[PDB]
Amino acid sequence: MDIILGIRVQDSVILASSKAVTRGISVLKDSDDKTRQLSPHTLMSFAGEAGDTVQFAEYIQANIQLYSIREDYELSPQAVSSFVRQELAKSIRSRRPYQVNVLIGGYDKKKNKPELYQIDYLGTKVELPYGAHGYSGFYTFSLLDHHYRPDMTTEEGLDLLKLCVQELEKRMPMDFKGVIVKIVDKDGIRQVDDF
Amino acid sequence: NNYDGDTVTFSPTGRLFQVEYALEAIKQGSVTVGLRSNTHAVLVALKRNADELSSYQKKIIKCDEHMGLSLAGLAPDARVLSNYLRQQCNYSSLVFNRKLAVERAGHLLCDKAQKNTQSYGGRPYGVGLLIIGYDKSGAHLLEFQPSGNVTELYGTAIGARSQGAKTYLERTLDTFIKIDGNPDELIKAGVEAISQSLRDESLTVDNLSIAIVGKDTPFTIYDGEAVAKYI
Amino acid sequence: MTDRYSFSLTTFSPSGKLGQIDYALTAVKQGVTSLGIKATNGVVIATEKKSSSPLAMSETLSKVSLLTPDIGAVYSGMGPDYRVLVDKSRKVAHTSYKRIYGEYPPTKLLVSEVAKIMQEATQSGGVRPFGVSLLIAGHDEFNGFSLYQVDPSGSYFPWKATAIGKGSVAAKTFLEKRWNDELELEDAIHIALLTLKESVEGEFNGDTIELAIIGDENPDLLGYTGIPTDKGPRFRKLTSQEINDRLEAL
Amino acid sequence: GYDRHITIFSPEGRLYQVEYAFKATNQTNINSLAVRGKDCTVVISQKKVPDKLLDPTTVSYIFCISRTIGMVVNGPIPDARNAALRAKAEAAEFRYKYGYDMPCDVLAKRMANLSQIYTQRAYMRPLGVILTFVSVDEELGPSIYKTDPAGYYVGYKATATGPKQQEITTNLENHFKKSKIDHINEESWEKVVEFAITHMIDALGTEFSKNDLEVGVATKDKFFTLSAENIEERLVAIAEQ
Amino acid sequence: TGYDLSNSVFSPDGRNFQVEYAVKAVENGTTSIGIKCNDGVVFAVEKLITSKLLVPQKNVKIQVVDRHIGCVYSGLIPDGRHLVNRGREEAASFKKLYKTPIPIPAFADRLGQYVQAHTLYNSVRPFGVSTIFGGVDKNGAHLYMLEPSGSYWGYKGAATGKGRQSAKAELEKLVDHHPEGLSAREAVKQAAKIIYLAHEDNKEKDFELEISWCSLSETNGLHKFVKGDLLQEAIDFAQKEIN
Amino acid sequence: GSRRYDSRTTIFSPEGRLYQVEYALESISHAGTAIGIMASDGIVLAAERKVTSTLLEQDTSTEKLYKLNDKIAVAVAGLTADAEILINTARIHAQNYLKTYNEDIPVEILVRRLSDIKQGYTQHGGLRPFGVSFIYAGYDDRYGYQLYTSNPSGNYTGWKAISVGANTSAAQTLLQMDYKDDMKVDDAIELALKTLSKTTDSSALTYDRLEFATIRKGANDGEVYQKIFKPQEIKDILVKTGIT
Amino acid sequence: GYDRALSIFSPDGHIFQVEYALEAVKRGTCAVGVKGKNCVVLGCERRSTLKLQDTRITPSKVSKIDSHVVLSFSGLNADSRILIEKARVEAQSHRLTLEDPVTVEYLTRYVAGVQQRYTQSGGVRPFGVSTLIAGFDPRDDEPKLYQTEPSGIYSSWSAQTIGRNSKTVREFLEKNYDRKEPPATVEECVKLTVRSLLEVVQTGAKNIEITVVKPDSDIVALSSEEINQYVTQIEQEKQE
Amino acid sequence: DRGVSTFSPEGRLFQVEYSLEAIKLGSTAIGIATKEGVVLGVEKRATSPLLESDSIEKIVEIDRHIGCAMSGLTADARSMIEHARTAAVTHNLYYDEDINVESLTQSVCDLALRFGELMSRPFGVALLIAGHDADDGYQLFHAEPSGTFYRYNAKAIGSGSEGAQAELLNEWHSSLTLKEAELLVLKILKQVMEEKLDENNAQLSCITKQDGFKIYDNEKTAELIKELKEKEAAE
Amino acid sequence: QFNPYGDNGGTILGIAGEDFAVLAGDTRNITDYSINSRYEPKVFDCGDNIVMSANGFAADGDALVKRFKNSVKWYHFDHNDKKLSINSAARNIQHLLYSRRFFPYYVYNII
Ligand SMILES: [Cl-]
Ligand SMILES: [Mg+2]
Ligand SMILES: [Mg+2]
Repeated sequence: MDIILGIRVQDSVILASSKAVTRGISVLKDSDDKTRQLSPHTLMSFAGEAGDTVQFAEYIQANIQLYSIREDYELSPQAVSSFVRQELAKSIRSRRPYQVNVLIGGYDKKKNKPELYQIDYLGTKVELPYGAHGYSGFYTFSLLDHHYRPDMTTEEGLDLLKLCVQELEKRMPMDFKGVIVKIVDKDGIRQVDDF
Repeated sequence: NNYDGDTVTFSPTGRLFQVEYALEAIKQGSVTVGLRSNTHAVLVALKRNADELSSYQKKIIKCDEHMGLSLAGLAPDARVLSNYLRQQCNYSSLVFNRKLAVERAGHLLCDKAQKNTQSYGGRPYGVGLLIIGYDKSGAHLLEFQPSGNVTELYGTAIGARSQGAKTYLERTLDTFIKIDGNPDELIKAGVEAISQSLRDESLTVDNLSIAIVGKDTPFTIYDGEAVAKYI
Repeated sequence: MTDRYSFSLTTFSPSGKLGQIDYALTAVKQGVTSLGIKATNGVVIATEKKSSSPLAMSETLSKVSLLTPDIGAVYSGMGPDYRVLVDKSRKVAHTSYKRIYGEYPPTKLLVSEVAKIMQEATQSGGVRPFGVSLLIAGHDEFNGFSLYQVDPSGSYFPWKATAIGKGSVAAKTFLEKRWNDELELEDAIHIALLTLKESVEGEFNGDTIELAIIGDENPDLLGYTGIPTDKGPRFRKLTSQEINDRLEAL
Repeated sequence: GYDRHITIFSPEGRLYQVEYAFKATNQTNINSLAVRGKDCTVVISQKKVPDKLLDPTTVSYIFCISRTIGMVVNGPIPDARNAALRAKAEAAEFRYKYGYDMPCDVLAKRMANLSQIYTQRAYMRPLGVILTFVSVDEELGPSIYKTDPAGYYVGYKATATGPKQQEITTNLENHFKKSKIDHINEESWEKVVEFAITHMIDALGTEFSKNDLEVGVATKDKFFTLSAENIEERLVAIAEQ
Repeated sequence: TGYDLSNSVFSPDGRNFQVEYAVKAVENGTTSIGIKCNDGVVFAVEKLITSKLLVPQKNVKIQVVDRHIGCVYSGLIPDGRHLVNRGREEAASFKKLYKTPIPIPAFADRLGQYVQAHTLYNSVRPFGVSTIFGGVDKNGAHLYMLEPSGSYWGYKGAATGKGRQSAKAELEKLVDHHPEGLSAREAVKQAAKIIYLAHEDNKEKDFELEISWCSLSETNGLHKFVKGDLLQEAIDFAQKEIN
Repeated sequence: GSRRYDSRTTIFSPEGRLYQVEYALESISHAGTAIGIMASDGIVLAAERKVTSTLLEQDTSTEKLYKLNDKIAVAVAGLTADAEILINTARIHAQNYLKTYNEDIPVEILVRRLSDIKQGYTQHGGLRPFGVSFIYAGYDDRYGYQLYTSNPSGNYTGWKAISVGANTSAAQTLLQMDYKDDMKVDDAIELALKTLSKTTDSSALTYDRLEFATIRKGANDGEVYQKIFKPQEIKDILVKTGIT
Repeated sequence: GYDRALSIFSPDGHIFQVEYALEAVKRGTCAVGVKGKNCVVLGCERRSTLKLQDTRITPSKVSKIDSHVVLSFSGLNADSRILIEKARVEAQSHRLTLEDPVTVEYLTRYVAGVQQRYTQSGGVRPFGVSTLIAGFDPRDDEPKLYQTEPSGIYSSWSAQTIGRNSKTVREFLEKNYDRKEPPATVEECVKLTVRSLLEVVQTGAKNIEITVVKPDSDIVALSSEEINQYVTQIEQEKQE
Repeated sequence: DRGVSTFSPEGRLFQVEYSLEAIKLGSTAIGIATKEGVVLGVEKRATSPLLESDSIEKIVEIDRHIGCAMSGLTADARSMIEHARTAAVTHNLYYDEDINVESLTQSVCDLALRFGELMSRPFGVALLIAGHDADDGYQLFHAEPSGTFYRYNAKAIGSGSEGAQAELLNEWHSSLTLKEAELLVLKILKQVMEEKLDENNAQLSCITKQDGFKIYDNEKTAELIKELKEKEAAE
Repeated sequence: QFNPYGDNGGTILGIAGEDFAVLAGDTRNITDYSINSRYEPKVFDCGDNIVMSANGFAADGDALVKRFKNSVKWYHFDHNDKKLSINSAARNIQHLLYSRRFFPYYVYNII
């Protein structure tokens, strides 16, 4: 799929992901949710080759849910991100690699800190205040470099995110049909229904 | 005694007891008769039922258009061995465009049964078979024992009380061999032969099973009212 | 065919004993006496060359074996079992260490690998335990000199000095009286020869005794010159003449 | 008492199956002898053809393992041939892998290791044979190395194997006690064979015809067996002095 | 005790009782023989006629390996067939790699090693047959006999089965009275006689004679069955000698 | 065939017990006693070497106490060779976890893994079980200080104080008597040594017949330190507590 | 591989290894399951021979298989871990392939199938474990309670007990539990579960564990003090 | 000990004969074939009153035209049923048709003797396989762990089998209706059962060409039980 | 490079009547511009009143027919000499063809 954005503010992580799905020359769906809840305080968005994205995300989801039941304990966002990276680093040297890029947004309940991890299909992990995959960063990083502060509120984070989407909508040739926005904080995961 | 725990153990007199016990299962089985002339070969089998509500266990199995057998002992083992014959008959046709010789079919059964008598873990086959067929060298009748021994005969019988039918055929040898170009008379001789092994019970319509193969006759099985003619 | 013995031949009895290990230790007890003594600047290992026939050339049968340039071994018990263990011990020193780290393993880790092989023969399917106890002497840079015993169970213990086999009980008592922490290598060789004389019945000379040391580096035995850091093996087998010279001052 | 059926330890620390394999060694009732010369190694063995229907040329317990290595066996012929075929295969594989002819002592060790495995692994039985390997090695010179069912092996100045091994052993012991050397001081192999036969005659106390013996000779770069007529020539020379 | 319950177990004697019990099965079987002649070999076997219902000349016992080797055996017939099937595989792979047909001594060891292998493990049973075999190769004629232990030797004459002693005695006479040798056609006649003389040990049931031969002159070094007039001529010679 | 010689190591008795597991436990009861005591500010591991010799090199010797990683250690009771097989597996498992999640392995997860391996040998494979009982002493940021034990059955349980090996019945009674929840490491050290001194089959408890170790947060600030005691250090703590 | 047939028929038509596995269950601590009108409660015995135990970290007797299903057991503790792990893996595998969580009946059928497989597979012995599996199916308010055993048979129960002295507590449940009117509330259901264990347990201190499972993935474990209040109220009514 | 695939001196496989003893201990199952359909009935036999009897599933659907009843170690039947269902639907995939009852039974019986040292022992359960096809019509088969299967007009298996079979000997005739067969199964079940027969501890089922395989409701069976009581009291 | 496929030409034609059916095909076999045979049968009686022709690459066509004829034989063995209906034969052939989805039978089949 096309565009996935992420931003870590003071007390939460915000993920924005496009709604479009295209086969051939036709847009089959304009309300697709490119994300899976890995645990109550960990969300993963994804983008890459057709089919591989969902299969990979659901496979990761199943493994983390299995861990949660076995230990009766939620893994830290850092631990989950490391598990995901290893699976992708394992995948890249397989017969047929999984062509999937992800952002992992989580709230660490132990440290009381939001955390955003960017991982590409090769297994390249980086912790960031804000991140993106593909061409999305080419348009948005200049705005984020300018406006971003670490003490921003969730509402200020959403306003800066709106500005990023507006820039994408102006200068990108592709129509990605807007974005679904989700917030990850101490209370869990919720969706912003109006954006 | 101490040497009958498995098939891999000779007794002090050089006997294989597990094979002999497998041979015993054949004697418990229902009687079946085989005989041939120069033109045709016939199988006759006495089918057995569990009770009056039950059906009569089938005894004869077709292997190819020109070959088939009758069984006596463990029926599932006959299904395995007949399936193997079906495959071998079929391998000969598909690869060599050649109908499998009855003698070679016997050699293949012998070798398959033998492997089970020399290795640990497995067991001998618990069934005896009478194979009939018509190939390029005329009509044939074989007797298979799960020891591995296969024997070509003019006529024979296996199962419970089989000695009576075997004696009859030994007397009638010169007569029934000459029954050429007459299937009904050859079957009559087989039905009369199997009758020598009967006690108390007699041949009824759903009791008797007959099969025949010959020069211009594919292997066909007769059951039900089709054998009422011969009762 | 196929190895159909996939089950253990060594099992716990009601009393908690592992019978085959105990019986293996009994086989070690019947074996010829061998010993090891550790000095401040070296280690010595020794045993009797019990020749089966005088027509047999006892030089061809080596009871004391080089495992690495700085590690040697001797045994008590079943010779053939020892021979194959030496073959495996030599190989495992390369495959599980030298081909990875580019240097020979330290004494304690090679012992650990040998021990593992002997433990597996005590638990794996369709095999009996090894019928030997090993004494492994060696040197390495960070641990210095060391002496280890390895039993049929796979258990191993470090020793200052010890003995195994026929007259081990008497030999260990003899060593307790003579051993101290200030012994030089020559003093340890002397004590080794004294201790070993008690267990030997017949002839006692350089041709009937097998003795090796772990000591100073031997550049003369290296086989090449030009690399300063390569100074030669510390393992050296004493000659028949070298033993006899020390038997005159006995 | 299943500790006597397979190769596991008895309470005494013994392997009874190995001990019983040693007893099978003498089932043929044949005695063998091996000695070393200056340039050669000689091995002799009794030959017994009881049945007149047998082809005596095919009755043999001496084997040509490689061009340089010869092997005499003490034990039943099936196990003997089993060991012979394996030794031949191992000798050939060695030359292919390492680029030089397998030494006599190295082959002996290899076959001894294989025998050791049969004493430790339960599913494999020991071979009821004693294998005596002979050659003129390019490094060690004349060589005699002997293997048994225990997996034991060692080099020998001379050796003997069979029911009456002790009588032959002591006879050889007494000779080497006089001469005070590790070999037969003789130039030609013909005279070393004569020595071997003579000392077997003295030890066993029996006379030999040409068909009663079997002889193998190892020289530099070849091992070969003697024919009946070659042995007869040897027996004539012994009788004439 | 218990040493005879499992194959590949040495008794305190140093014996393998299971192999010795396999020999008992061989001794129980019908008589078979082999005769080495001037330029080849002759094989003959006793076939017991259990019943009149047996088709004459159909239940063939002697088997060919490759085109130049004949095999006959006494004891458990299926075990013999298994051994010949292996022999045919061994002969095929030899010819495949080396081009030339397998020499008889080479072939003899292939069977020997295979039979011996079935005395090494308790997971297999020893062979219940003694096999007499041989033929003609580049070095001439060869006759062999192979026992359940894997033991085999070369022979001038060979015999096994229930009437082996009677046969052996007759074979020993031929060796003594013919040091210069015996012809192929003579060996066929003598083979018939010996089987008839050996039939006194199985005298209850009547029997059928079966003979085969390989000869450099008479069969071009190929294995063939003795048929028709030559077979009847041998039967007549045999019947004349017993009377 | 081979069936004749199979002991059948993985079967139930008529009473529903596993023969080999029970006999393995009988073996372990003759092994040197090992004790573990958990306190609020650390864990103590104490263990008795079996009838030693004067010629045994003690300072380089290790038969009882092993290090699995920086946070977790174990005390052994039973066959040392069997224990080393399992220890090396546990060391690998801890490193696999660290490589995967980039965090030190939680104590229980490591314990469960080893106990599952032991369980397998009682249910399948036809092999004898490991004649070993472990005391696991460890720390992680979820449950803090933890003591566990596992035995040849593959069953594991958590403890405040526990003993394995010889005289566990007597040793557990003494621990149950003097142990309290608000106890500290220095007190637990004293309890461990006093318990061994009374339960020991030897005439007197000395430094050369002991292995000792502590896991303390007594490290500079929020972190954990493992201390495997040296022979001279065991001699000093024996004098301090007033045993020698 | 080790292929030995350990579970086999005897002349009288019994598989002794499976029957001896039931004896291991008889030795295990008592477990009880009671389903009310809108809930299920799982009670478990803890033998008080083991004191100085760390109850924080000691493996709990009741295990969550998924967010809506739980599993308790009686018998060999080590054996139970293998069934629980397999069950947990299958639960996630079902969600991944069918996009619905397992039903309680399905999960039970899987666990029972594993137990059965170990009664006619070579080289393995049966599980010395019987299980009680309880929960609520997705989008369903009808309580579910099943039992399994080493042989591999399973069935549904209004109330059931397994383990040592289970004969006694089953006797209690058979006369006290009414099908026409089951425990209407959570209190009544827990009270009946505690009462049943008090017939066998000994002391009502730390020896009783209770786990309440309600619809829509609502699972909680009661504490010592909460259970102790039930123990107090029961005996005070009994003194009359 | 001894081999799993060992023959006795009488020529029987020990393990197969011992599995038959386990089947004799099982709960009673009865089948009756008529020209209007085949009826299958079973004894549930709950071990306790707290056990919810409706969860006892001893009658099972294999296909729309084939049903199955079991007796013995019922846990062993699950893999046999799974194989039967797979075989039935797989044949429908390959040949676009219903599978013959005999062919289905043969496929199940092929598993029977696949044991040795494959599974470690024979199955400890017998099956009554009832169904209908166009070629041979309404059929009832009895599948044993020996690998043998007999066709039956009527058959009983389980603990009260020989007593029930003797009763089926007298009662069965070729002109039986479906209703008559239903009452006849209930009659014989009531005779051999320990506890008193009712709709909760006994279950009925049938297979007809029109409606296919159907398990009867407890309300429907209850009426047939009441109809039975009245007709027995009628004379 | 080795090309495992070929083209043997030919043409076939099937027409269904009310109570009958025909299956026709020419008898010419060819490679490129050469004639192999002027009479090489292409339409076969496969048993059970079914006729079949696999047109395209003769080697694959002969193998398919040979396999189906075999399938008919085993259908009789396994299902009590039951007649194989035309619809059941069609479905069976679908599975024979798809067994080589990744190395196809290069034929256009008609029954
Ligand atoms: Cl080697
Ligand atoms: Mg990246
Ligand atoms: Mg062995």
